[PDB]
Amino acid sequence: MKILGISGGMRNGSNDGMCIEALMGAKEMGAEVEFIQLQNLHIEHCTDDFDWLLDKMLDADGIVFSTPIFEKGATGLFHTITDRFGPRMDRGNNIIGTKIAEETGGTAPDPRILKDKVISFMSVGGSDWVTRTQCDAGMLALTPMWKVIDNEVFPWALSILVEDERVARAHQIGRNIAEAAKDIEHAQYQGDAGVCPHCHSRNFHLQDGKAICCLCGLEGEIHNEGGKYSFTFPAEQLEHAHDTLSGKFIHGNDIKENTGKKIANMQTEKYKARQAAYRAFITATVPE
Ligand SMILES: Cc1cc2nc3c(=O)[nH]c(=O)nc-3n(C[C@H](O)[C@H](O)[C@H](O)COP(=O)(O)O)c2cc1C
Ligand SMILES: O=c1cc(-c2ccccc2)oc2cc(O)cc(O)c12
Repeated sequence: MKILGISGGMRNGSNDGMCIEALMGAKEMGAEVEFIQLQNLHIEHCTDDFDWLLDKMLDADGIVFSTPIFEKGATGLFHTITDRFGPRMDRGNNIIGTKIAEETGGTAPDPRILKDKVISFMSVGGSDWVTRTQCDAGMLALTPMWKVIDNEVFPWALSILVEDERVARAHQIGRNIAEAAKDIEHAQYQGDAGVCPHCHSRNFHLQDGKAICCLCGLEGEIHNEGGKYSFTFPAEQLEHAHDTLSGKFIHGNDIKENTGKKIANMQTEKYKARQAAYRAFITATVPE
């Protein structure tokens, strides 16, 4: 089993160390290990080394991703890798495209793209402003529905590489990812139960009569039993969650529908006159 470790920190920083630590836990379990340090990569924003990177990820059996915490979440670069995962890694779309190619004499997309895969995350911060990073990390897995084994947060971690019990946890995380990689079918989540009984998220967006899991999308209700919170939802919802084939198919179906309505609207005069007025009213300023 090949475990790929990826770090988004400074070269030779803590995130590198925690990720190599995990890689060592994986080798202890017999895995072959590799390491990518994202500062060596050129990756543009979602409007160039990205493909190479995705290639490396597709060939791994499990991945361990260690990211710094910036403004409570992952770095902008992690969000950019999440952005660029859409067009390439959505499991619903790649299932559709493989079916359609097979049945229309088209060429078979990358088999690899549809292989099951396990992934674990570590978020390393310098304080306790860390309340959005785990959800950030979950999003990356959600597009391709990789199985999250561990999704750990490390606050007050500027000097983490001399905190032995925490470097130990990182080692344990690499043990787990390698073990999960040995049997991806029967591998099971090893992290914190959280509140969402499905996502395991603790991030909810709250409006009157509707609490929504910020990760899996389930709409239900949050309950406070003497300061302990908990999340219920109608079973029917499970059809719609964003990390299920059912939920993705619907989601895409809605995209194709609304993208049709748009293309048509773009030919109306309402659309064309309004756009023409915008072009006339102002011009975008740019640097010299
Ligand atoms: C621009 C910026 C924003 C940051 N925001 C947070 C934050 O919101 N919460 C937190 O714990 N740490 C934050 N940090 C601290 C970084 O996570 C820390 O420098 C990083 O984990 C170091 O890892 P490395 O050694 O691999 O670079 C921030 C750091 C920078 C540079
Ligand atoms: O080492 C840090 C530097 C900065 C930081 C970022 C931009 C400008 C000046 C300092 O912010 C932090 C925020 C945190 O919650 C935890 C940290 O360890 C840091």
